[PDB]
Amino acid sequence: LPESFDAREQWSNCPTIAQIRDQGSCGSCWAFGAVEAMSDRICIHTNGRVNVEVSAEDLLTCCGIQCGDGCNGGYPSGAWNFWTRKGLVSGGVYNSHIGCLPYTIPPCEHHVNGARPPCTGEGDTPKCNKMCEAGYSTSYKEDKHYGYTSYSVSDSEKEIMAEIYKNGPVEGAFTVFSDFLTYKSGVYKHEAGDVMGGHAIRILGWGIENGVPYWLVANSWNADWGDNGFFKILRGENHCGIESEIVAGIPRT
Amino acid sequence: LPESFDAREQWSNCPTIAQIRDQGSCGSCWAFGAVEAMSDRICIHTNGRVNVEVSAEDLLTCCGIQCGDGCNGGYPSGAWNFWTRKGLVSGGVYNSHIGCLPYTIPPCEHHVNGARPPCTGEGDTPKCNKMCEAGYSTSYKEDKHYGYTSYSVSDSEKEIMAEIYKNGPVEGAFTVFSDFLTYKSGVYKHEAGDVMGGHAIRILGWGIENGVPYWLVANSWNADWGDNGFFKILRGENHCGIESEIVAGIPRT
Repeated sequence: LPESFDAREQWSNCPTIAQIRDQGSCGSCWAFGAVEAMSDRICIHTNGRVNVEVSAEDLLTCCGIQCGDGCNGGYPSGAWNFWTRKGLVSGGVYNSHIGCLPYTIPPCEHHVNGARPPCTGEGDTPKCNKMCEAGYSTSYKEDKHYGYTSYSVSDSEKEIMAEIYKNGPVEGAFTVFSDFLTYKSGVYKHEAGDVMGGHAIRILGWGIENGVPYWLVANSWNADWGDNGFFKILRGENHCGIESEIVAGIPRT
Repeated sequence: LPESFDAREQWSNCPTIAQIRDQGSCGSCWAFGAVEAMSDRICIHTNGRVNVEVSAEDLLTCCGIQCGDGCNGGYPSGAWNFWTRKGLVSGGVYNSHIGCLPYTIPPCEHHVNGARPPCTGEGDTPKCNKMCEAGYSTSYKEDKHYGYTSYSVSDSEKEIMAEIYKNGPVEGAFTVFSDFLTYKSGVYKHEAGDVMGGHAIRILGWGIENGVPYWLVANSWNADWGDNGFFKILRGENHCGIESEIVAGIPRT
């Protein structure tokens, strides 16, 4: 395995890999890390042939109890199961009008200052509506993309790197302390700060910074939070549980 | 797989299986659900020839960063990793004077009106003394029991059932709402209450009670909580994430 590896470069023909979304005022990181990683892997596994943005909106709103409580939180491995059974329709970002169900919850500022309204944290979960927006070419049922398999990856550094390196970014989760909120650059090691619970992400690579090993991670807090929306978190120490809750899956291709 | 299965009935020569512990005023769920299931599995693996209580004190104090943060919470899969790498010693309950390092934190009342002192928030992780209790036959080192492998079990009802049936109890985890705390009997389905966090537990069976499928689970809040320290929780719909974070492991021979 390589000492450093970036999925964005390994499959540069696959643009979802490089994309930072914004979940909005809805705690649906669980839904975002999955559909981000599923998009990436539908592109990787058809070798470029198929490139969709999988709908964050379909997952979030139509999964139900097996996934969690929507905007209030949920479970990654419930998401990848849903994909495998009921599939996910396409849906681009808010107001993109791309795909069946683009996301209906607007961008907002996530522990940063900018032009977008502050995020407000409390946000209703949209009802499940099994219908593509007006204009879309196909019907909801037709637009479903399916998972062939889902699985957890064991807490093994070398096993996590081999899975990404072979098959694409993963969804993971980690415990979020308050000192993470203000990450700008470099490798995140939790030091000060209290605990704000566990949070799901997409892991898309690894590398070495000043000797400190790290994981290259996409947050779903828009591109103005952190390092253009990405963060590096310390690798090899189960640091804040980052090597504990890896889930992934192979598309029905 | 049978309609129902109890690890206690199946490996009745192994008494740790039926045993309930008390973690005291220390959020070390992660440690208990581990060392309970390893105890069972050492006993099951050896056909009962080896019957020890794996020390919750050793794992809690000596694991370090990879397991999380001691009495403030931690990660199950780091526990089982450490077990395969460093091993874990014998240690009975508080004042048991059984084994190398019994537990040094005393029993207390977890959300129930009994006679032990109420439990005193969370505590402070002890230091790691790599020395057994004065009076113990063997050295710390000579007292280590090693895991051969540790691994995550995927979010699959049938998979999780087959693992328990073939290898014995597993550690799991789930989100806790306020309405859990006053469980007495029957099958717990979350209907109301505030979140409190995900907490680690040991799963040791399943069955059906009045139409509803469940998991037989052991809490580490002593025997005056719940149904003799035990509870049942809805099975088959990833309820409070119960099927999402399953870890386990094989004892070294």
